[PDB]
Amino acid sequence: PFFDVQKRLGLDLDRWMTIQSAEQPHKIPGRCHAFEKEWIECAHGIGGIRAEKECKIEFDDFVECLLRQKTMKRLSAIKRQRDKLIKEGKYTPPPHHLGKEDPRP
Amino acid sequence: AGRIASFLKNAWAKEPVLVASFAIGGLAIILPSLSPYTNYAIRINRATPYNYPVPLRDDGNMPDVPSHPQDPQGPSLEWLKNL
Amino acid sequence: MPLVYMNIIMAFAIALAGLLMYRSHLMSSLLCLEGMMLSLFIMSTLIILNTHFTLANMMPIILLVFAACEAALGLSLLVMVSNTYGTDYVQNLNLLQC
Amino acid sequence: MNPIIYTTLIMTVMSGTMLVMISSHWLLIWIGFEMNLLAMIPVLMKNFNPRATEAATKYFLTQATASMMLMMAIIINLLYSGQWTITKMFNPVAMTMMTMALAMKLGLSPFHFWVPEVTQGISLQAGLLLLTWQKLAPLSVLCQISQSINPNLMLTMAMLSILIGGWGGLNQTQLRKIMAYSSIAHMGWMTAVLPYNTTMTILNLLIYITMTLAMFMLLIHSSATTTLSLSHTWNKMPVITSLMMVTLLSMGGLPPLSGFMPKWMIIQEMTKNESIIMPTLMAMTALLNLYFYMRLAYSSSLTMFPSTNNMKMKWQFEHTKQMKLLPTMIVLSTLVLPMTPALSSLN
Amino acid sequence: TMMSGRPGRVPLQFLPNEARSLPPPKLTDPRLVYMGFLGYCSGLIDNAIRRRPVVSAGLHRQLLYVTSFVFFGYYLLKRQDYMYALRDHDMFAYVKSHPEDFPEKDKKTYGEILEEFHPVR
Amino acid sequence: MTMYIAFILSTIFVIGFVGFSSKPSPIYGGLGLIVSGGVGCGIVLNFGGSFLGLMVFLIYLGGMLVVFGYTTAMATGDWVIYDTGDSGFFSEEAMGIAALYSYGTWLVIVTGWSLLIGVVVIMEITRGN
Amino acid sequence: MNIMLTLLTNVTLASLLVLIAFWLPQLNAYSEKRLPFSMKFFLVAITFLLFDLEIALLLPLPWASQTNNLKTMLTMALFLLILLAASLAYEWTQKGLEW
Amino acid sequence: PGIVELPTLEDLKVQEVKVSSSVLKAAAHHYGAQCDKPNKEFMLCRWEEKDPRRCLEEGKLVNQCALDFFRQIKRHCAEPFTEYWTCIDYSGLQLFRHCRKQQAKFDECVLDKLGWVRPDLGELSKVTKVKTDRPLPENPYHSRARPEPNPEAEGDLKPAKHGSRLFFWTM
Amino acid sequence: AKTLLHKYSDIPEGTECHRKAYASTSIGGATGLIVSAYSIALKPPASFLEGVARTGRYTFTSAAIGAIFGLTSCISAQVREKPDDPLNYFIGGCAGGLTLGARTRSYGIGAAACAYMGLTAALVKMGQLEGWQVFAEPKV
Ligand SMILES: CCCCCCCCCCCCCCCCC[C@@H](O)O[C@H](CO[C@H](O)CCCCCCCCCCCCCCC)COP(=O)(O)OCC[N+](C)(C)C
Ligand SMILES: CCCCCCCCCCCCCCCCC[C@@H](O)O[C@H](CO[C@H](O)CCCCCCCCCCCCCCC)COP(=O)(O)OCC[N+](C)(C)C
Ligand SMILES: CCCCCCCC/C=C\CCCCCCCC(=O)O[C@H](COC(=O)CCCCCCC/C=C/CCCCCCCC)COP(=O)(O)OCCN
Repeated sequence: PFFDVQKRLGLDLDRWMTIQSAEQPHKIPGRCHAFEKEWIECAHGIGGIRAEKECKIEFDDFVECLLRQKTMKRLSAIKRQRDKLIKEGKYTPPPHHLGKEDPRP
Repeated sequence: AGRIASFLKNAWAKEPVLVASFAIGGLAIILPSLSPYTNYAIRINRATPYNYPVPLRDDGNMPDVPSHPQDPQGPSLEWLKNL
Repeated sequence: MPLVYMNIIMAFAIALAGLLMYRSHLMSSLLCLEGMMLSLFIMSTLIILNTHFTLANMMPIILLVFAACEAALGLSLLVMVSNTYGTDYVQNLNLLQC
Repeated sequence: MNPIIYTTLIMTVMSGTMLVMISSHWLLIWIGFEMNLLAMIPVLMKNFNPRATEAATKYFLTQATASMMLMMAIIINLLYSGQWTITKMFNPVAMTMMTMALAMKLGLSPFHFWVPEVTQGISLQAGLLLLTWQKLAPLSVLCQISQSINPNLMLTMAMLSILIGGWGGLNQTQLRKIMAYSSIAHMGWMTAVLPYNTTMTILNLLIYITMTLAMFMLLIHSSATTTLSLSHTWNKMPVITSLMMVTLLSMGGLPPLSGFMPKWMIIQEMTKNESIIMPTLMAMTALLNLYFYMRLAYSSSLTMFPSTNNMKMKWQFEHTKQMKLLPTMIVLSTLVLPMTPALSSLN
Repeated sequence: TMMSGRPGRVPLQFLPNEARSLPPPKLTDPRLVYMGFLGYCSGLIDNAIRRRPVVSAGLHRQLLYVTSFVFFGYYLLKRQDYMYALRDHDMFAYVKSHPEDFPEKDKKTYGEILEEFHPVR
Repeated sequence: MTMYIAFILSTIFVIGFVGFSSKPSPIYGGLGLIVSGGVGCGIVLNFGGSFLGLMVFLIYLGGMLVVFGYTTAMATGDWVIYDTGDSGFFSEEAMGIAALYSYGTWLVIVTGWSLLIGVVVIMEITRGN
Repeated sequence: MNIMLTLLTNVTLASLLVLIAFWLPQLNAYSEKRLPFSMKFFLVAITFLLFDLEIALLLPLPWASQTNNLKTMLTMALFLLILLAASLAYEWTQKGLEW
Repeated sequence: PGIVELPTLEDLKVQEVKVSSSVLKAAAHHYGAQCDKPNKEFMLCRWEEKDPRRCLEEGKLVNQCALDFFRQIKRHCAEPFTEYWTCIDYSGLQLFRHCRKQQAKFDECVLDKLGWVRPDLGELSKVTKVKTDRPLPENPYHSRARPEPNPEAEGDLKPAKHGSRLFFWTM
Repeated sequence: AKTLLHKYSDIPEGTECHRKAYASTSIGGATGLIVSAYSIALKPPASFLEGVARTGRYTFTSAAIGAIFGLTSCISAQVREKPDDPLNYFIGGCAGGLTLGARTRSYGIGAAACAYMGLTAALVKMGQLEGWQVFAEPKV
């Protein structure tokens, strides 16, 4: 099946592209560098089953960074409630959200 | 020796384009390993600052790291200026 | 998961269904394969660019190259079929049967 | 074709399979599959004819669809977890689609339809290479992710494959279609033990490869494609017919021949996981494979079919080309039961 | 068992160094004799296929078959024995490290154990 | 907001895929494929990957679909997943793509060998006999 | 936005000019009264496609020159171009470029 | 899970630098040479804390230092600097190459008045050391405790007890 | 999916005959639709109308078999006053086979279907009682 020639010879044929946080050119960081680093360090040398059971918090944070489903849900809820209130007329946006603010450098 | 020269003379006639192409390709392959300026090109590429140089935290045991940009310590680009 | 990814996967599924429908004209089958490949390219490009996975920017180009090669191969086979039958109808490939 | 070009294409096929087996990146695995498919097509078309062209185009269409499905599964897995390494799939939909892609590549039912026709159209040499070598990359990939595959899908596909191979082998008369259905049934047997023990999968793969290599080399030696052409063989080389009958009995799972080692062992493994109904069903189904193997043996060696006058001239000429490793293949496929525990070598 | 991911495993070693701590199989091992017999059978089949005197066509070829089979059989037996020793070592270490999951059975005597008796009539 | 311009382009992509998926008169299906490819390149360019979009628009449309048409004629919600920081004094996509020669030596080797074998395979298949 | 406006203006102007050119002569009433399939064309099309793929591989060279791995980048670029030349040579010697 | 803490708007109030980009680029070299210490302290703090909310004081310090630098420039060399930044501003790319003459005039004026030496090539890109009293953060990633590793037992190999123990095989 | 199986299994065996019959009819209809789709894909008879006739007859046959099996099994379980007895499932399977034979209109298929469907239903009931596993999870 998997004949690990690379680890036997220390060649690094294709291991540099496997993860986001592995020696990017000009040290350009990935969007989720910190979360991936945390999860990788949590799950190293632990085994698949134990990594799945024990490092679930880090993987959940990593997936949240990748897809941001919960952030989208929260923003959508806030926007919908604001729209409902502005339809009923009990809420008025501040000048900052109307373009009348004073911008800063 | 004689056969190779005769073959080259034959090819230089009735087929100059292929001879020129092969000569240029061989020169382009061979020459860079001999030119002394390739290390200069590598050094010039290395000396271009693309990212912000993050300062190190002083602990009193870094004599080679300058404390100010004007200080004599650190790499110098006088060789590039002379080029 | 935003609507753009959903639309891209929907396009891939539609192209796969078109490939598997097989009305006639094997050229249409090749076109469906290449539509699936284009959808794959778009989806991979969006995913890689969104997460700033810099070293993965190589992946689409490579993909495209290989896939295009396959397309070329497929076209060659199609040509031979026509050269044996005069036309590229799918129903003509019925000599071999289970 | 030119011998150098043929050797280069064979090296490229082997290099693609090696790249699939030795790589830890999904993109590199897909590249290996593409290289294998690209170089495998001219091998089918070495002897140019309409049947070979049609078989090659069917094979190309199926493999290209499988590769596209595999790439889509890789993309979804990357989307839901930014990982390229071949490990736990981290997604159910991606795992399902990758399982279908690897089933298409392998030939498991209901994606089995292309195997009999592709085997029938293409030559014996091409068929031999396609039947045994092609299985190594998809099986390695499946073994690498066996901890994530859904047992229901793999088990039902394996059961369907065994049923379909057993039923379809009864009707066929041409030897190549019989071999195609035999391969389908053997892969149904072999992929059923993937969720439990991959070592049994590798052992069954090795035994099946040895048996089918021996049988295809015997069929090439006595240049027979249909059943009657094989029945004519006894009048010239009876030893070939006897060896072929012994190998056919081995391939049916009859003890103490080598072909009994995998099935038995596989059953044992599924009994350790409290799976009792399924091994019984697969055994009673493999009885059908045994039946059509026995019919072939009756036609070939155990009875003497009528011969032809011109066969007299064939008595005076000897087989000019001898294929090495045929006796070794026969011995390994018939008399290696007493060394069963060597499977602990994690072969 | 799946000892593929066992920690500290060299990726492509047929026989690790620790496997030298085990007794090598004897040269008169019955399994080695069986490999020699397989080699002889292969030689006889090779003679039969080529249409040559089966018993006494090529003595060098039969000798080479026997020797190759014995060589591979010896090395395969060494690897098999090493793998089984590894399995037993892991078993015993795990059963020692987890006493809670393998409690000592309260030893009992047949005198104070009631087994139902089913007469045969 | 531009009526979800990314969503508009995605819907037009799906519409073109449906149009050419019915496989009517393969030349017309081809035309639908060019339309869909142009829309996809528009999506990629709008997202920010200028080089990859131009790569599609050059390779795919100009060469590969053109060869497809040649052979045919011969026969008978958004904007929220984005970033916050800057890329510096370069384009990240261009740097990642140009890292193919300094990092991806293995990829270059395997792709070049595959292309050469593809040339050989095409010649062998189209030789005939 | 600017490029979209430019493309729309170009297409609109071209379409308007084409339709007015097509319809200006249409106001005035008037009388108002295969097999071959040459293989060489397909072969040249396929060769162009494959060389286009190799050019696509070669394209990022202008940015590939600033890497500090000048030896490796140079070796890889020359390897790609040598493979392109070898493919052309194989097509040449096996009579793949004949009319 | 948890509540994010954000500084009040009174904590983010500071005298902004209200000059355009061309003006900043005109005096970029002298600004880097003179105002180096607060900038380096702020940037080291930013890279070590990995948190914008822990580096407000250094931001206010760098703003104040830049304002002091520009006030000195306004006091002493207003007119040559005005000409220099006007020329830099005119160009689309804001190239230093266009008007080296105005740059030379500004440099000589500021060397006469304030005795400032323009940094040479390869000096502002040096990596430097910063002497600060801010404690080194012990755990900036806010990581949890790493799970315990596997037992990885050790011992001397012994022959398998009674061989393979596979069905009837005694060896 | 597995929702229909859950609907069938949630009901107690000895009660709610109509609900059991409805669940069995739904399962039979789903199986008939699947087999009709496969037959249509693999053997397009002549046109759209013949195809819809074939799929309708297959679905109706399967639904009738399922409904009869469920109704008979539940009625036998209630009347015998002895639940969890595989005999009720055997009677249900034989009744389903009898309706299959009546639909196909030949006594041989009716008798064979009765035997081989009562046996299968009894085996299913025995497995449900003893917890037999068809797709066993990978314990070891
Ligand atoms: C008929 C039965 C099959 C016979 C097959 C042909 C026999 C000849 C083959 C010649 C030797 C094979 C291998 C060559 C030795 C060097 C390669 C060695 O380094 O590989 C090791 C491994 O060695 C091989 O695996 C063992 C080969 C032995 C095969 C024989 C077992 C057959 C059992 C039943 C038949 C008994 C033998 C009959 C006579 C041969 C490395 O293992 P590792 O990389 O860490 O793990 C990879 C597998 N994983 C991924 C699943 C974990
Ligand atoms: C080792 C086994 C040799 C014999 C077996 C060969 C098997 C098939 C041939 C293919 C294997 C060749 C191995 C090449 C692997 C590439 C990686 C290795 O070579 O290191 C590279 C060294 O580069 C070398 O120049 C590779 C040159 C090899 C390519 C030239 C010839 C290749 C031919 C191979 C077959 C292709 C078709 C046939 C052509 C004739 C990396 O350079 P480096 O700078 O440290 O790292 C950069 C990454 N950083 C930024 C993180 C530091
Ligand atoms: C190792 C470097 C390689 C890379 C550099 C070159 C890259 C690109 C150039 C090659 C592209 C492909 C070349 C394909 C070669 C095909 C050869 C061939 O078949 O052509 C022969 C003819 O060509 C020949 O004669 C044989 C080869 C010609 C000469 C080859 C090179 C000679 C030596 C080159 C080096 C010269 C010495 C160096 C001098 C340095 C300066 C002092 C047939 O002629 P036709 O055109 O088909 O007939 C038409 C008329 N009826």
